[PDB]
Amino acid sequence: GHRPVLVLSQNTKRESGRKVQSGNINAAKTIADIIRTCLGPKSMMKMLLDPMGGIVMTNDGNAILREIQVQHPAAKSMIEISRTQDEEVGDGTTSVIILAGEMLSVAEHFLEQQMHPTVVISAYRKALDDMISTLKKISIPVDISDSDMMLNIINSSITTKAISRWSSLACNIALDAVKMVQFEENGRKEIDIKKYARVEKIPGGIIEDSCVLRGVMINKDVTHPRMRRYIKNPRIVLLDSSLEYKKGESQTDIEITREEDFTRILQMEEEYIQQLCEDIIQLKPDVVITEKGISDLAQHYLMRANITAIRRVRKTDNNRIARACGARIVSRPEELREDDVGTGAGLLEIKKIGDEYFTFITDCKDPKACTILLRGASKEILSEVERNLQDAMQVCRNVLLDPQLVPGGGASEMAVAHALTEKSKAMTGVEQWPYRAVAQALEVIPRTLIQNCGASTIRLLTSLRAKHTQENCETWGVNGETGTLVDMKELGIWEPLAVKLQTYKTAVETAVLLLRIDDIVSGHKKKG
Amino acid sequence: PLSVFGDRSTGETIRSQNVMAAASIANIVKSSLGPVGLDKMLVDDIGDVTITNDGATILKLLEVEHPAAKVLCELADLQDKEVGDGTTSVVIIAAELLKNADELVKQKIHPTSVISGYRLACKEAVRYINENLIVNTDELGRDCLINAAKTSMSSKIIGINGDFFANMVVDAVLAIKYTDIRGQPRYPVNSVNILKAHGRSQMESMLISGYALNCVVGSQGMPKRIVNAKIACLDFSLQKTKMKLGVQVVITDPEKLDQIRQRESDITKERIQKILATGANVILTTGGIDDMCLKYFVEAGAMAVRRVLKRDLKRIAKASGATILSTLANLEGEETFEAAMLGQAEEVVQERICDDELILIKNTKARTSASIILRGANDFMCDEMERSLHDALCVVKRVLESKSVVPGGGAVEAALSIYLENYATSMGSREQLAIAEFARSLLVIPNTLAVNAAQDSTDLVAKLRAFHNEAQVNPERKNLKWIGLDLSNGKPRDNKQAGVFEPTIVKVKSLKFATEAAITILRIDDLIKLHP
Amino acid sequence: GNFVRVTDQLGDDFFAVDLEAFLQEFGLLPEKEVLVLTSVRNSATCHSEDSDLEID
Amino acid sequence: EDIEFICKTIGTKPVAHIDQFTADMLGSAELAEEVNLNGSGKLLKITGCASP
Ligand SMILES: Nc1ncnc2c1ncn2[C@@H]1O[C@H](COP(=O)(O)OP(=O)(O)O)[C@@H](O)[C@H]1O
Ligand SMILES: Nc1ncnc2c1ncn2[C@@H]1O[C@H](COP(=O)(O)OP(=O)(O)O)[C@@H](O)[C@H]1O
Ligand SMILES: [Mg+2]
Ligand SMILES: [Mg+2]
Repeated sequence: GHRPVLVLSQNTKRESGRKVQSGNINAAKTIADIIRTCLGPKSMMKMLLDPMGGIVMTNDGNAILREIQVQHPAAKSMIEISRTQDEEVGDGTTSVIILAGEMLSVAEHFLEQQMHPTVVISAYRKALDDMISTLKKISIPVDISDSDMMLNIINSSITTKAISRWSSLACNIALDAVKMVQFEENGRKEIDIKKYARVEKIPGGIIEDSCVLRGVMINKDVTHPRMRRYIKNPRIVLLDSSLEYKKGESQTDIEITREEDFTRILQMEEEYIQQLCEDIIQLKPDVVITEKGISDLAQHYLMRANITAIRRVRKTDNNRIARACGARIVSRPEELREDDVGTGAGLLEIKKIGDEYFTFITDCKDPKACTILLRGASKEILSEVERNLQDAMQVCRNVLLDPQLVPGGGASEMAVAHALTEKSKAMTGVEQWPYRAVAQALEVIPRTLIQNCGASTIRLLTSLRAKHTQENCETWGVNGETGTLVDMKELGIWEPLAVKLQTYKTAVETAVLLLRIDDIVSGHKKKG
Repeated sequence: PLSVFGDRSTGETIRSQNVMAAASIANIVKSSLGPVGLDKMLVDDIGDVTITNDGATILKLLEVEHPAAKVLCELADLQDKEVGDGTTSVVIIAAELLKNADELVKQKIHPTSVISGYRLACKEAVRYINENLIVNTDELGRDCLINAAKTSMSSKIIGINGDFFANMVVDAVLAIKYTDIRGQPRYPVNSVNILKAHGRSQMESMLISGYALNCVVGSQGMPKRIVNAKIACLDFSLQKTKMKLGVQVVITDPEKLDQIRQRESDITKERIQKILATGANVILTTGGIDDMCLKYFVEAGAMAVRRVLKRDLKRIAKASGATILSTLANLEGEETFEAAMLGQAEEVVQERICDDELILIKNTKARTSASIILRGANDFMCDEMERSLHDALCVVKRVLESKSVVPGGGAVEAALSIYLENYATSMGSREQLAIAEFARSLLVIPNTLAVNAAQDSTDLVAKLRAFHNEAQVNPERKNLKWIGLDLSNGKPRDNKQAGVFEPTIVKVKSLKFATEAAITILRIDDLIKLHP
Repeated sequence: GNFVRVTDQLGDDFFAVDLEAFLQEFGLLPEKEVLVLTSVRNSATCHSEDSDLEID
Repeated sequence: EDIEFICKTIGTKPVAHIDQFTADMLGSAELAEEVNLNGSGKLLKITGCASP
């Protein structure tokens, strides 16, 4: 048809200049303002409606941000920052977004004037280095062997979540899970909360009945009623290969001419099943767990040896059982060895919860994996409880790997801001203004805590700044429940240094990344 | 009269159209030049976001319709392929050359005369660069490579952290040095595996003294760390044996079926038994490994990795001294594995990186390898980090291969402009005008640099030209050839002393490619657009 | 696939499980392939001179 | 379609069965080297042939 001469495509949109920078900064500010009120011990929860019909009720920043679909690429960058913070340290997700928004605001203040973004970026990087130095300076060590202090750290981590009502139970569950899943092999230490330390939520009951199991629990039942549903000291054998006759890999058509060959073939199928079962029985086990199917004839031959069999178990669940009971998964039954038999599980029991059967292996001696059994009001309540427990376990692992500890309640923010402000007095350049501005941008955390508590922001923040101008007041923060100044070595709110370092680094680098853009091109085909 | 199903544009109309297209392509990326340039953030139709400063990436992601604009985009791609740096500069120079050539043509100067003048100017500029503006890196030492990396990484997301990233780049490039035949050292960049993982700050990016694998162990029962690794590299899968299409199993006596089915896996069992019996600790294969073989490796207490990339496996094998085996077949018709096929490394570890795990092969023997793990705030920032890191690696490779460098900051462009303006008066009468326009168009680089910093471009370019004219005229002022632009303070500066260096190949190739593209576009004076 | 008025055989509250099974039972949906949930990124594809070489 | 040109250039004679693969049907050349074009591709040059 009509042909208009064009360089780029019709659907290609390009904008540049101060408009792009202002749009990016306001997008980041809006993203921060979305979750501004979900920070602190007095945070309010939010209902998120899934596009799939689900409901998410949470005050965690990452879930709220991941449930929101946005068009502006700056908001997408902010959501990616939230996800990065969640994946790296598992805490501080709400704080990093607010910090990035405040830093971008104070940067926009300078970009309105005739200051180039590169100068602001260099000042921001200098400030970030100084913040890291100050945070490492004001940190204090912790004794990992002290269970009380670890429980206190986990509590101060979870005081801002809905699970804070059952603080002691949640802290004990998280500490026990992290401690027992901790592993050491070949000179390489690991925690691996992701693979092991599985959280299983069964709606109903009371949350005070939730506990961490000394072993693994799965939603499975015996393959046949004659199986024993209660074994005192079981010997467990784990497999992946099916216990049933299966076709080979190659095309293996038979040609039957004699009369008895058909019955002979069926008899050898049965004999092969019997041989596999006898090879299993030779180790004299009590429980056989398979990731794949178990034939009925195999069940009968296992019963002849009084062996309980469970089939169709997930690979992750089977690995967890192997870690818990100290067994090794074996593919070919004829290659079973004595050390592959799992001895160490002190009880196996299949009990009925509600209208379902659940398999419990919950008396292991020194188990390296666990199931956190969560019981509660409903599915959404248990999902929020699981998220809070995940936060607690992440904080526990962070403390275990890095025993440095940092005062909370905004005390660290004010201390770092004061140190950077004092340091900025001896530079006498053009970068001192952005340096000081991004230093004072850290005060958005105590300000947010005061705002959420409902107290007077200006008076309390001025008093806190005046206190931090003194000679030893690095641990003075705000009480987020009463809206009063308090020493954090008395209140007891402390946070891992790793979380604070990650939060500051991520916020500063988000500001730096969003400050480097002045041109936006959109609408072009993906071309691939 | 023609009766051609299409549109026809002839003469000044098509010439102006081509110049407009080239100028639009140039103006797209002119804002991303020099240390005071700023990145661009591109959004696809599916919402994918790319934040980049590289001209080649921008022009590749853009969807372009005009043929001259396509020529400029392919010019940027070619400059990226053959040099790795100066992708924005070549596009800007080519567009400015085309614009000035069209301005000359509009004055009834024949395009052939303009093309001849452009060719003469390019040849003389290359000769003058090679004879006057090059600096030998032998007297500069290792600091020359650091300075070149710093200059390359300016305007990038890793510019401020250049003090760290330049050392990382130089160490990575020096770790892969080798000498081929004729005794010429070679630096095979793209052999440095780059892994991107969001998480900690930029300054905590790691340079691995070995190789980094984006893979994990096949089974959870395998150890995650082996001290004295004996790496075996295989190019075949370890699964249950299956006969080919030309072989069929037909059973007449039933008693043979069980033996057939047993051998069907005993074959692979025997192969793995040989491989483990030679003493290997780490087994890497490009093919898959099923559960039975994984359990064999688990019982052996060895690390097995499946679906390893072919290039990664080749790099690991040659760094560790192993040999890729596509089959365990020797020249005697048997099935054997020898210890001489085993590579060695000081450690093989599966480490955790931001809630994910990757395998590090540390300190391979008989050859040094290098890998870089980039840490950033999110995926887009890591991608820009990788692009900038590749640019720096290419720049360092060019500097190390050819030991000549030229001052940056537009010093070369100003010197060439002055010299070619002087030289045009000695050649022809209209090619004189063409060479003068070539010299004038070479000044678009310092002009754009000054404009990006909101500095007085006219005054700074005038001062630079005065300095270079004094250098060329006065015989004892030859030290002024290094006077470039200091964009931080907006003043001329001796860039050779300041450490703003570029490989000579970047400037030479950019000049040649831009001249050829400008000549190609200037060769058109009629366009027939056939209807589809 | 010529599915029209899918609500007749799926209803109004069908979930992803229902659609997945309904597409599978006509054998139009490709078989599920196991893959890594999330990991670090590499983003490289061959090219030329991408070869470490032994010094000689 | 390239067999004729290759055989004319090198002097090789095509072999379609291993029984007839002998040394007299080989094309002697001075150098068979694979070169790269500065990262823009790879070419295989066989330069210098007995009886060109
Ligand atoms: N009892 C308390 N008094 C004052 N501040 C607190 C208290 N408990 C927690 N905080 C502060 O609240 C912040 C935690 O808020 P939270 O909702 O966890 O956000 P994020 O998930 O981003 O960490 C911490 O920085 C801590 O300093
Ligand atoms: N530190 C510096 N000071 C002054 N000029 C610089 C500096 N670093 C780079 N430049 C100049 O900026 C110009 C643009 O480089 P850039 O656009 O980033 O590379 P490319 O052209 O490959 O995209 C280069 O020609 C270089 O001379
Ligand atoms: Mg928290
Ligand atoms: Mg560059």
